[PDB]
Amino acid sequence: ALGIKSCDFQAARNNEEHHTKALSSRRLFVRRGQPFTIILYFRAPVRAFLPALKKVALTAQTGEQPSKINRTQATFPISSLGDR
Amino acid sequence: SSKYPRSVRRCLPLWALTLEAALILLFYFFTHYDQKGLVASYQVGQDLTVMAALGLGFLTSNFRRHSWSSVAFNLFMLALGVQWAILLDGFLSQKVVITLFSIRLATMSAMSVLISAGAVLGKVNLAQLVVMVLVEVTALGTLRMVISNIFNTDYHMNLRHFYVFAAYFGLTVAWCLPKPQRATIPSLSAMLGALFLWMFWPSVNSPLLRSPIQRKNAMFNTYYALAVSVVTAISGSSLAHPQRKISMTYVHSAVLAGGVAVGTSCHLIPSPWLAMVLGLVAGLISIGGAKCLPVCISVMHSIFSLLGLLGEITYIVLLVLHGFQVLLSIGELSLAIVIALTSGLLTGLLLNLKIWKAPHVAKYFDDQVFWKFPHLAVGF
Amino acid sequence: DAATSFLRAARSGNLDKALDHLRNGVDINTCNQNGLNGLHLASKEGHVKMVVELLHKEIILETTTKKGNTALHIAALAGQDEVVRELVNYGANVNAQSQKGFTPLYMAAQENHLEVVKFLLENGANQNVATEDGFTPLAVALQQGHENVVAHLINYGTKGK
Amino acid sequence: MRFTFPLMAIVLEIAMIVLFGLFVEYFELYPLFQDVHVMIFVGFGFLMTFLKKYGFSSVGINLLVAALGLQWGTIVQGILQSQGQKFNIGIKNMINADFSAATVLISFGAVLGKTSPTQMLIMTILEIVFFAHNEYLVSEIFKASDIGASMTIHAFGAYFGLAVAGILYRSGLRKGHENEESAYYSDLFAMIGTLFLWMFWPSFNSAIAEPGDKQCRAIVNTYFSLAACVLTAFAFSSLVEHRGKLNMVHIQNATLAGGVAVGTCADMAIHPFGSMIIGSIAGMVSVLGYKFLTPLFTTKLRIHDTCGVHNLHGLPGVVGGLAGIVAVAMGASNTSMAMQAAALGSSIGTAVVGGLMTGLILKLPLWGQPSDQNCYDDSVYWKVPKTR
Ligand SMILES: CC(C)CCC[C@@H](C)[C@H]1CC[C@H]2[C@@H]3CC=C4C[C@@H](O)CC[C@]4(C)[C@H]3CC[C@]12C
Ligand SMILES: CC(C)CCC[C@@H](C)[C@H]1CC[C@H]2[C@@H]3CC=C4C[C@@H](O)CC[C@]4(C)[C@H]3CC[C@]12C
Repeated sequence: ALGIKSCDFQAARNNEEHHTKALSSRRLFVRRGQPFTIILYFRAPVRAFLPALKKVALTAQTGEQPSKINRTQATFPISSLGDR
Repeated sequence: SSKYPRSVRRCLPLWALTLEAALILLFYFFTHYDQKGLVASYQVGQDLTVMAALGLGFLTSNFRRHSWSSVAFNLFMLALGVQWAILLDGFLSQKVVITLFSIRLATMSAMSVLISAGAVLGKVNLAQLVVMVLVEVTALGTLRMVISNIFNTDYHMNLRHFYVFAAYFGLTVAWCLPKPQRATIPSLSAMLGALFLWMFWPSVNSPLLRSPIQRKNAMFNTYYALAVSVVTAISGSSLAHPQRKISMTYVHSAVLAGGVAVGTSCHLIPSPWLAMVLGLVAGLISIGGAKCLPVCISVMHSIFSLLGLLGEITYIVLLVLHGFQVLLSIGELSLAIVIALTSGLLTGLLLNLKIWKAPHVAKYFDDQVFWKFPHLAVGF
Repeated sequence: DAATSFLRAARSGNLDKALDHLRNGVDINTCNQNGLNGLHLASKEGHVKMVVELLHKEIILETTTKKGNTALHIAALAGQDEVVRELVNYGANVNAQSQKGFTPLYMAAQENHLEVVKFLLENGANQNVATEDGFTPLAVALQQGHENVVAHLINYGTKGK
Repeated sequence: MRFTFPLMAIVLEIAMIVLFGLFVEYFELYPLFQDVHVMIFVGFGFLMTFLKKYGFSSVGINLLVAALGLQWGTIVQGILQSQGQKFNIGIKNMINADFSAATVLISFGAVLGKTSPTQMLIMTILEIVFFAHNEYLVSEIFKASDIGASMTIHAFGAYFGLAVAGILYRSGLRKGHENEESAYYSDLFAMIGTLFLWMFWPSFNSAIAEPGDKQCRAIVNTYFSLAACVLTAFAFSSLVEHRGKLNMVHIQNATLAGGVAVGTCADMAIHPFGSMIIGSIAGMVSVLGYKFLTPLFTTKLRIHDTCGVHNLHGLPGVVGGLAGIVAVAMGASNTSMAMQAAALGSSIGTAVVGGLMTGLILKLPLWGQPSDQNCYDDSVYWKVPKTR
């Protein structure tokens, strides 16, 4: 009951905040060490927020062979306890 | 987490009162009572009690701020251990008949835990020590029962393994605890404890001996070995010390070297010179262990462990003079070592449970964790 | 129920549940039967992120418990170095006195929390403030044998903030 | 006068010498005697060294009081058992003299820190007279069983000391005192006396027991009563304190209440589980007394007890007497009910009356009593070193 509909990367506003507006207003260009904001859209309403938050994780990979040893792959949950 | 100790106002009293009530109920259901040498027989157990309480309570009070806990926790441990050892030696050797010999043997079983606890004192609270006492007495009784079943020896005579069992149990439990010092008045009180232990240790080496000449020779050998070990330990402490000074802490543990080394063979040594040689060799080995063991947590318990192993080895050497028995005795030793290590591991993983409210690793060796002191902020 | 769940989440460090409760309308200044709010519990348990988040949502920093202890008092008694640092960084009064006259410096000194003692001294804690017994942090550290705290208190002297 | 104490000491010693020359004439119980000796001189003496500035007075006045006490108790207890005639001295006379010393030391527990050595000599003499008379009454007229002397020693000494301290009440000490405080190493030293008393109490309750089943029962019952008492005292000390902390007063004293409350039933067939029940009840009662009754006695009843000897000796001694009565009820002994009850009542009443008279005598300003500000301080009577 946590199906994703679409994800808005909010390229224009994040690119303005990250001083990458001159690059694009459609592709997300972000500078490391600065927070950027995305919007996650669900297919159906989320009844209970906390168990749904426990069930979701995000992963960022770069390159063709991402690995945790190369720091090319990272897996983090969605929580207020995350390391900013 | 919170370094301020959690309240034990509901854990410690409920735990202790439940233990005491269970002991009372078991004593009612299973224990029973029933001459010329009543006082003489009482004297051996009384010497054991004096050693267990006083010597083993004050000997580990050398800590600048843990002397209260050392002495009082040793008293509590002895009081619990004697009762539980009475019940368990009754259960694993047969209704339980309480004689003075049974109380003496229960005191020996409690002394095993009291020796083991020196490796963990300052890093545990009272409830963890209760768990240690119960599990260690159970393990020692199980070891004696297993030896009696396999090697067809008497259950009470298997209690000669208690030095090495206590040493390895204490080492194994201390190894499982979370990881992290001396004053002058605390070191003097500890000398008092060590002196009482050293003076009455010939009673440790002959409580289980029935023949009067065997007790004669055992006490003589222990007395002379302990004298030689005192001389060797006090004089050789300067060599095994970086600043070439005598260490009170080394002397406290190493004075017992001769008594430990001849404990299993004091009744087999025929002449006092052999006991003196064994005491001298034990003192030299104590010096070497002080000079080497810290290189390769408690150094005094490590040297006690190596001394107990040496005592068992010299038992093996001397028993041949007085090759299948060699194999059987090495097997008994190895079984004792394995059971001590396994039970120490079990106790260590039991003590690491969060429910015991163990002190924070920054609050080790501090009486303020367990005791009331004036002019302190209490609570939140 | 909602306030109790919020306080339990603050004690356990569950910042997501506490933020959910604050979103649903739970008052941030609610306290338990001992007068301890979420800031006090988070300071006790060393939950730095929860402490910072609760400070952002306008919790009253100088709220005392039924014993008169502020969050800084509790963090000093519990020896939470980072929580003490953050509470001071957000303007906690380092010279606050409880009902019996204890200061955060006194609680840090009596518990042999050398880092908290050093930080409090560097932030202008006055070690001449006595309790109702007339005891100073130096006196209680001398009584309890905290030799490092005694040495640091003597060496600092009156260097101030 | 600074010469009152040496004068009284010399005169009392000369009187002891004359009395011994007038009344006194010349081995299996010697180890038990030596255990009782260790109890009397180390256990009581160092048990009292918890006060930070009264350790010299505690141990030294313990030694002086007990040394006078053994001689005077020897003389008085002999002249009663001899009915005014010459008597011989054996090991049992020595054991009973140390018992009289124990009673006087228990009463000294109540007035520790507020009395002079001269007052101590006077109270030693008078209290030994009263104690020996009451003990003769219990042992020969009532013929009650008090082999461990919960009634004749512990309860008697506690209520004698309480009566003396009530007569010697100071208004300026009711709200506490600056010197009435323990130190860290002082409690470490008090643990020595606690441990020696705990270790040797089975010999205390079995020294003059009838050889055979009675002596063995006394030893075993005392041992198991103390074993249960330690656990219950630790548990209740944790229970009554904030956050479950342990109180060193409790661990120092309430751990020995099992040896007091088992004394009457020591040689009786009360079984080890019954002895452990008695020891647990004694430990709980002692801890509760220390926590609640001592402040009520000090503030409301205007009876100040320095070492809390009520909670260690009186209430456990009364519990021991009641346990003796209950043991008589259910066939554990052939002694009468009414004789046990009369022994308890006579012990308590004689202790109170003798303590009243002795305290009235000690209240005369002739013995160098310390001032209110100088209480619990060695420097009033001792040369004190500059450093601890
Ligand atoms: C032995 C104990 C438990 C019971 C008997 C004690 C009685 C007889 C004692 C102890 C308390 C005593 C009182 C305590 C205080 C004072 C104040 C003083 O200015 C005059 C005597 C007076 C009024 C005492 C009279 C006697 C007294 C009532
Ligand atoms: C403190 C006051 C109320 C005295 C009461 C103490 C109670 C708990 C003590 C005192 C006398 C004791 C009893 C004395 C005799 C008997 C019979 C014996 O075969 C077994 C033990 C038993 C059953 C004891 C049990 C405990 C006992 C009842």
